[PDB]
Amino acid sequence: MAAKVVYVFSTEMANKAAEAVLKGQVETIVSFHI
Amino acid sequence: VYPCGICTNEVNDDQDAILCEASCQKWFHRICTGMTETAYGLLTAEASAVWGCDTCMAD
Ligand SMILES: [Zn+2]
Ligand SMILES: [Zn+2]
Repeated sequence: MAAKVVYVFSTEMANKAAEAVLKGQVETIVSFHI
Repeated sequence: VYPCGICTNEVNDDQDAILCEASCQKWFHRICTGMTETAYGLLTAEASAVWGCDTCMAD
């Protein structure tokens, strides 16, 4: 009965998030902003 | 012997492979998914992330 939030990535979302860490724009791939 | 959810060939120990944890639970070649080496690296290193194949994400 411990519960946790896990973010599911599509391939597109993953490739995008990776490009964003490469270009220094975000910390990690789960660093979602608004 | 695991068929690649996309291309349907075997997924050997010497390849890049990823598991859909969205639902269908199939293994896929990283190449077949279109996922870059960098995305693979980062996603598997990331504690609170999982991957989902494209059919699984559509629904
Ligand atoms: Zn394949
Ligand atoms: Zn799936």
